[PDB]
Order: sequence, then C-alpha cells, then structure tokens
Amino acid sequence: AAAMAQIRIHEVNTRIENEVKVSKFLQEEGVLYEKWNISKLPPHLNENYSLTDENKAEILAVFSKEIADVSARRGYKAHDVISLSNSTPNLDELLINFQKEHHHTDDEVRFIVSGHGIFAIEGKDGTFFDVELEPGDLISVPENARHYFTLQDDRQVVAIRIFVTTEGWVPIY
Repeated sequence: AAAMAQIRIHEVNTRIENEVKVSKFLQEEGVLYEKWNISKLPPHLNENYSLTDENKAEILAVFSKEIADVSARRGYKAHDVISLSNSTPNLDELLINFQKEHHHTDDEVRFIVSGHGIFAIEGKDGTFFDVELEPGDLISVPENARHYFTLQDDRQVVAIRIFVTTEGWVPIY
C-alpha cells in the first residue's frame, strides 16, 4: 500500500492504486508510464518553480539518458521545461486551453519534475480515467487519445515536455 501514479476511473468512481495494477492498466489503454529517479534530483531544484535557464538545462542534464531512451523509443526530437504555479501571471489562461477535451496527432509525453498533475484520458472501452501524477512519473498520451489535463489541489506543476514533432502539442478539439 504505497501508491505512485494512481488512477480514478470516471463513471464508476473507482480507484486503482496498487502500482502493478496501475501500470498494467495503463498498458491496456496504450499509455506508457515510467518512474524515473526523482531522487537523482538536487535539492535546490526540488519544488523550485522560480526556474531559471541554468536550472532548466540542469533538470535536463540530470535526466538526459531517460530522455534519450524515451526519445529513441518513440523517435522524438526536442524537449524543454515548464513550471506552472501561482506566480505565473497567466496560469488560468494557459490551463484553460488544455482542460478542454482534445487530442494530438502525436504522443504527448511529459515527466513530472515537481508538483502534481492529472491527465483525464479517454479509455479504449470508451470511459475516461484520471491519471494522477506525482514527481518522477513519466507519461505518454498516445496520438488520437482524447484527453484533458488539470493541476491537482496544489495548483503547481513542473514538467519536461518532450516532443515527437514541433506541431504535436497543438490541441485538436
């Protein structure tokens, strides 16, 4: 009963928390889930949303190999880092775009560096489920999966946006 990356299935309000049951579940639905060594992260970068460019390029350096592997697996090109939190003067106005149910023509892959997030993703059967993400969680939302995204009750995330193509973060509503 230690939980990482829990699922809340929507219409039947059910939670899968045991971590083998979750990774298997996400496997059935076409979604990659990996856990990386978030403990390979320095303390200064632990929960730092006032991120500078020397910071972002180090977060990237720490996880270069994991990125490499995931980029190789899905044949992706680039990566960056974004921090969302109160004290982003435009949080609401950004988030609103991706809370609207959408899909992309590429996988959307994200690794949670600090804070939390939730991807609500349309299952194969037809039912949505929430994928509640903590620091250390890597997630790929497959191309054409219908989803939306949301911050948790903490209202702050820092993620590594990894990219198949430039044109694939674009929401198709």
